[PDB]
Amino acid sequence: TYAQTLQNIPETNVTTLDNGLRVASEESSQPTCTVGVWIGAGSRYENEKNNGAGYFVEHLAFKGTKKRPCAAFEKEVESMGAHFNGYTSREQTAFYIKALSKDMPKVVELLADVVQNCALEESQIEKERGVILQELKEMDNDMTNVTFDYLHATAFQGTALARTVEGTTENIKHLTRADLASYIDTHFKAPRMVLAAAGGISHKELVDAARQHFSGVSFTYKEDAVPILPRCRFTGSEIRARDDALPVAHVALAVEGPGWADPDNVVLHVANAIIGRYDRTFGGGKHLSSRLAALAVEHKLCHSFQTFNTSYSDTGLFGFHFVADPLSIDDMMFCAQGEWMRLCTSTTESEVKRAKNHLRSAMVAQLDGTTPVCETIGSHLLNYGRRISLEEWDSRISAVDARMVRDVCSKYIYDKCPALAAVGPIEQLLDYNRIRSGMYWI
Amino acid sequence: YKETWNTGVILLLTLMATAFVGYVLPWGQMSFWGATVITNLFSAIPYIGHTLVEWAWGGFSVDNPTLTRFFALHFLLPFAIAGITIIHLTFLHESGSNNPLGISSDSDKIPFHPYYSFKDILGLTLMLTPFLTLALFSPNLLGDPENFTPANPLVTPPHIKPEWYFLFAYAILRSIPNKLGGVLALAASVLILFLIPFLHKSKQRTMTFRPLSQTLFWLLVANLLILTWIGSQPVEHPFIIIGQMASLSYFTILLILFPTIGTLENKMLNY
Amino acid sequence: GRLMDRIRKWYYNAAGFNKYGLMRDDTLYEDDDVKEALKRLPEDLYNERMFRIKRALDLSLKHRILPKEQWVKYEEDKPYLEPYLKEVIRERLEREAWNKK
Amino acid sequence: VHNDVTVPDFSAYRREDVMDATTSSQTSSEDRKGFSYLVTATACVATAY
Amino acid sequence: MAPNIRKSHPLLKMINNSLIDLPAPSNISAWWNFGSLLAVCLMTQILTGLLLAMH
Amino acid sequence: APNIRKSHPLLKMINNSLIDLPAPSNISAWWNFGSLLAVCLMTQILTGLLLAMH
Amino acid sequence: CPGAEDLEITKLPNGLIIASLENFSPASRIGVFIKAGSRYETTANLGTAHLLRLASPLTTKGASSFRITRGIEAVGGSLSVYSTREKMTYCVECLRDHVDTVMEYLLNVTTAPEFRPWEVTDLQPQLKVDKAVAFQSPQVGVLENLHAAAYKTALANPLYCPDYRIGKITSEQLHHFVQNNFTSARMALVGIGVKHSDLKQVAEQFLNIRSGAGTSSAKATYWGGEIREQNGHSLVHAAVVTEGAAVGSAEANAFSVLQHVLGAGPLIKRGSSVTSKLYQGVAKATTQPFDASAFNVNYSDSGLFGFYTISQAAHAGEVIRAAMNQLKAAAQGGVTEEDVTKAKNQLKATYLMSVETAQGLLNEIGSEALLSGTHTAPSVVAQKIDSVTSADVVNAAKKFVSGKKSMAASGDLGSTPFLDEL
Amino acid sequence: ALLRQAYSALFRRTSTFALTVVLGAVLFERAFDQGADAIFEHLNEGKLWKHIKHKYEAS
Ligand code: HEM
Ligand code: HEM
Ligand code: HEM
Ligand code: HEM
Ligand SMILES: CO/N=C(/C(=O)OC)c1ccccc1COc1cc(C)c(I)cc1C
Ligand SMILES: [Zn+2]
Repeated sequence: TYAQTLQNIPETNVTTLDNGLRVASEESSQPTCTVGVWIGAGSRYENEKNNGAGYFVEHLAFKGTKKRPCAAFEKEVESMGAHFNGYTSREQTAFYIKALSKDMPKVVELLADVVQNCALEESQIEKERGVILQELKEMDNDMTNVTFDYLHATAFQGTALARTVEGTTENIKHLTRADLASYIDTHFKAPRMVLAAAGGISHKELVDAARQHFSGVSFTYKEDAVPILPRCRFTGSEIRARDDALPVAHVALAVEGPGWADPDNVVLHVANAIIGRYDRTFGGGKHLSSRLAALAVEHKLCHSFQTFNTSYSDTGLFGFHFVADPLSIDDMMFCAQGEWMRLCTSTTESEVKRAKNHLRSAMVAQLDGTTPVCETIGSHLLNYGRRISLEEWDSRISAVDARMVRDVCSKYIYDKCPALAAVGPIEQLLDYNRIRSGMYWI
Repeated sequence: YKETWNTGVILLLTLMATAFVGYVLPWGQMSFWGATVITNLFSAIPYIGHTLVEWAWGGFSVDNPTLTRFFALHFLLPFAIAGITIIHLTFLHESGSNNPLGISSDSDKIPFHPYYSFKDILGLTLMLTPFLTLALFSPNLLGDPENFTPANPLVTPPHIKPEWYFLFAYAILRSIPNKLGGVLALAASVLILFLIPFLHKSKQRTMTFRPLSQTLFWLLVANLLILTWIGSQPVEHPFIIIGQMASLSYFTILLILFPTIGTLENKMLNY
Repeated sequence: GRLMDRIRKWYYNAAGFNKYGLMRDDTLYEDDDVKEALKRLPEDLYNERMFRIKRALDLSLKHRILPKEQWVKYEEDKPYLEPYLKEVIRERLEREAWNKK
Repeated sequence: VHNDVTVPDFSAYRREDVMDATTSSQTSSEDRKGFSYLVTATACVATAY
Repeated sequence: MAPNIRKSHPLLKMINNSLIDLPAPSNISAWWNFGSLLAVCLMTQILTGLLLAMH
Repeated sequence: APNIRKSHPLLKMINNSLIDLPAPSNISAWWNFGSLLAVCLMTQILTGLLLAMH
Repeated sequence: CPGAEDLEITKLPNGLIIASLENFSPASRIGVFIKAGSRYETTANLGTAHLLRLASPLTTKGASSFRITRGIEAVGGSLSVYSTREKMTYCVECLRDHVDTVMEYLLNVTTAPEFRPWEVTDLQPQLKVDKAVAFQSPQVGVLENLHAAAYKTALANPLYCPDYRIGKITSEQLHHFVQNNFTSARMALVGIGVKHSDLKQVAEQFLNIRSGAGTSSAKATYWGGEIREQNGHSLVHAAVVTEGAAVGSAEANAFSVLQHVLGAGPLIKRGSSVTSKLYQGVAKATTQPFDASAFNVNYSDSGLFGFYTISQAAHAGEVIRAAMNQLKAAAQGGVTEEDVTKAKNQLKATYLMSVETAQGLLNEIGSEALLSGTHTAPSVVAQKIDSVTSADVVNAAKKFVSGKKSMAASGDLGSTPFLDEL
Repeated sequence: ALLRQAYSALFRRTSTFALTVVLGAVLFERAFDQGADAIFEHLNEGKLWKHIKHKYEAS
């Protein structure tokens, strides 16, 4: 029974290493497991000349280490059935491995090696250069993203956040064994990292292995100092990339967010739960509960749309993104901005109750497996400081009510200048002004 | 056809007002007095009316200031009618003509021309005839004579009564003894139309297949004839009582019978 | 107590849409509901309903009716739409009350 | 590619406040609007009269 | 745009699609003539109306 | 229609002629005379009556 | 305070199965597994299964297309269908308290659908699209033709309704299909997050129309064909396989392992599979990028096995061949006793990691509880896995080189080799 | 911080906004006229009958 199953979930253990780094884990009766290093690094922490290092690095983090080059490293990992994966976004890089709880320790070693003693054989770089260079030309055709990026690039413009996590085309072309080093150098440091694990592992056993390979001690106090980032200025504006030869069109609209810390992020989510999401394959179709959805069917408004609450350390982007035919863009937008409004004005207790029960399931969902748990933990700590339990989250959610939503949405949505990203055959979206006004009264 | 209807009603209202002013122009006894009797009703409204009137007259009684402004008004309104008429026909062309049977015509529609353009012109002649016939052989058959006597504010005509087309209303106005009430009754006597739509209960549209409603309908029509007649008569028994009744039944039908007999009708079809 | 039936049958002949060869449900005014039901009608039943009307109109335009032998009869009138209808009204009535919740 | 595109410099046109790419526009927001919205509001009373 | 000249003319397209190609039931009776009559009626009053007003 | 100014046979004329109307982005002041001319009429007619009434 | 419960699994007279398992997760996940699919479809009713897959949200004798969606959404619930040529599963996820509530619909959806003629037609066009997004991945383009050019029946049928039959399926076809295949004996009411007792009470007092084994699936015959879709693409997907083993079969694990030994799926983001011989061998022959793996299918009464490539139009040829040889070299003692040992774990792992996701774990519990009515414990599938000899493998690799092969490709094949040229 | 405070209690909702214009205009009129009339009269000191009235007024 719910109310109870939430407590039985084993508390997550956290103990920091006297050298800055931290360790956390959730032990379960599972044979398999997952562990990884969640570095608080990103494209935000980059700059004009280096833009793209954290990615170029992410690329060379597996082509060997000094201790054991490409062949052996790869061989060593495949041969034990482990899965070494990882990513790297604007404010969070992460390298993690999936394997039998048996390899628990031996694993850490690997992780540890990669971050610290990464090979960086200059012969492999000139090879990884042409690679990224392709990943761009290929990622350069995923409008859903091309959009979000452009969205960021204007939402923040003239700030670190307005940068692609893949970096410029130039940077990729000229980055050097040098700078690549520098990034890892300056960025991959103990305090700014979290060793996370969940599966059939005892905090003890784990914590130790870390104490064994994560031994690098800090002398001064500066090596203990977590660099605070210069905030990014939000700018109500728009960027329109027109190409009428594009089959469909993408549109992203957003407002400045509150940042990881702020509690309202929860509310904001409950909200997004109400406007939900949709793609032409949802089966509920005209009967769906999200008013925006339904209409999108009753009028063929779009192809897909989604509400998102991206949260960064000190900021965030709140909004929605839809894809649609060149001739329904308008109606669609209209309806969307509309719904948004209703949020601040006539949201009901039924809409919330539903949104809450949806959110609950959505949160629980993010923790389906080991990989998804360490991700959360790697994140929770790094971002929130502590680690929030489903029992906590849940309560924080049960506390929200209609009245509460209308107030928070009103706070971050009502009469605010927003950021707009239009890409494709967008001759119908037109005029910020109009789009602006759609930010009040409804 | 809600819109097409409401625009209609307005059109009527405008037409009514329009004549009303046009009548004053010849400034004959009836011209004058009809003005005074009617305009004087407005003074029954509380507070905000005793003024509305002296404003409307441009003075303290129907006089030149009025005549002149009425003429201007009579020049104007027709155009405003033409205008709305355009909107009327538009809301119509949004659905097309309703047909005597009350069932989808899509299964068989014909081009206005020459079918209805031809029908229309015949219809025209079949009317224009008596119109000319009366207007060429019996000019004043309709018009009261007191209007051949130059208006004189000092002397009042024996009987003050409008043109037939305002009679029915006149009769209802005069049925209620209380300027204010009678005014309301007059207003509502015509305003009521707007309600009609919201007072349809039959599962069918036209009365073609609804015998009951039909007679209630003809009872209503005749009910107007009576009101008309009652309006061309003075305020003495029996008239008065007959008067109040007729009006009483007029509203009763459009308000209670019609919608009720409609429902009841539906159940006999077993719907 | 055949009072009712006697009446219903009366009124039925009273309204006399049979004279046109119509079915009770043909004469139904096409409000949103009816509009829906009709769309659900199986090809045949719908195509039949159609002709009947197109026939009826042609009569009315002609100012004629069907010969007494062809009129429809109270008990032979097939309420082909009622069922489809009721359900629509049921389906809607559901939705409606659920959006209040 | 799209990674090669950046929103130009609007230095010349930005408002005195939202000019420093390190300052939360969200503080000066209410001001910036409250002004124009006053101009407007005023213009209405001007018309009204 | 179009072949004939009463569907591609922003004016004849209004003297046509409202009085000539206009879709009309095939069974409307005499009680539908009052429409045009009412119109024609207006067309006339206004005319005689002016003619009088001129004197 | 979703909104109510494109599916209303009237607002569809108060809109598609004065609000959603596609206008060049570079027309100058010599294009204002259009509306002025209109407004002008709206007024003369009004003052015109007001006088005619006396 | 909870803990470690045990998996109960009952069977009633009608032959229905109930695989339980309370794992005290804050979220339950019930599901109806069934023996249905494009396998029991006749040329006269093709795709009728596909449609049935989307027909899930349609009205039932119990719930309305409306209450089904709104009712389920109302509790942050969810429901969906998952099927292969031979297996169909209707499952619904939700918070624990909202189980029985999410059940009403599940039960109804799979046992009492009304398949209203209109609702059906006002759905047909969806296949036109559902099948459009799908075929956005050529990966599914060759896979359809593969099975086609591999068989002559049942398993030879497409998983996505052919175009011609779009909109020509009937309401009756749906029904008959269901009345015929969705019958107790072929059905299993699995489900996590709940006490076996409940998931039981439901199943019995509630489930009807069953009692039987319904129609029999036409035994799957092998063809050995070769289909080619020339379509001018930079890439050329191509898969060549041979009759592999079948589910439950002994000769299964062999391939499953011969698969890993050959290399199927990566574990190093953006890397190479030094462990994977196929990949490796392929790299030594081709110049430009690509991807090749071990294709292994295990069906009720048959299976498929071979490789699957992807490669620049001009390198298609060399990339396919290279794949072949690297299959022969394995078919002839070119398999180290060590290779086996490693692949024996890469498999144990993969298996083990699949059962973390309730979507993967529920599945597992079900599959068996349907094609056996037994849940072969974890250490049993372990004793049964490594119990494979270097021989079982090499021989598994031969069965391939000698048996009749059937290819299937889709790209600018101007350089892609014909099945007979290997 | 008037502009802030204004944008909050006044120019925010389109309701209180309007409500302000109304009341606001009221004040504007009531006091725009005074100033205007005063100004006007001043520019015509002793020419208006408002001034030279005292010379014939007394019952
Ligand atoms: C200002 C004068 C008016 C003019 C010149 C006018 C003209 C027309 C015309 C041309 C038609 C189409 C043909 C027809 O008569 O059926 C029409 C239809 C209609 N008018 Fe009027 N009309 C007028 C007044 C009114 C009034 C006062 C009403 C009633 C409140 C009204 C109600 C209707 C309705 C309901 C239709 C629909 C006809 C149908 O059932 O097909 N109209 N009108
Ligand atoms: C809406 C259409 C019209 C109606 C219903 C109408 C009606 C009348 C009426 C009721 C009279 C009294 C007639 C009498 O003495 O018996 C009249 C007179 C007159 N009307 Fe109109 N009228 C209409 C249009 C016009 C128009 C458009 C004008 C000119 C703009 C006009 C100018 C006059 C004049 C000059 C008189 C006064 C002299 C006279 O009585 O002959 N009328 N009108
Ligand atoms: C009866 C008074 C008139 C009114 C109220 C009127 C109104 C307008 C309006 C509202 C416009 C659109 C905006 C603009 O001004 O560009 C327009 C456009 C135009 N009008 Fe007039 N107009 C009038 C008379 C005329 C006259 C006498 C001419 C010259 C023979 C004329 C020629 C045009 C032209 C050529 C345009 C196109 C404007 C463009 O180039 O975009 N108009 N008018
Ligand atoms: C097309 C718009 C109009 C124009 C261009 C116009 C122009 C004028 C002109 C040229 C005069 C002479 C003014 C003077 O004495 O210096 C005048 C007078 C007058 N107009 Fe109009 N007018 C217009 C509309 C109207 C209308 C619509 C009416 C009422 C239907 C009207 C009624 C009068 C009256 C009563 C006078 C005579 C008394 C006077 O001069 O003040 N006018 N108008
Ligand atoms: C100026 O008086 N005009 C009259 C007339 O009949 O004009 C055609 C007239 C003459 C004598 C008595 C009453 C009137 C006006 O009466 C009206 C006028 C209107 C509008 C309506 I509704 C209802 C009534 C009863
Ligand atoms: Zn007389």
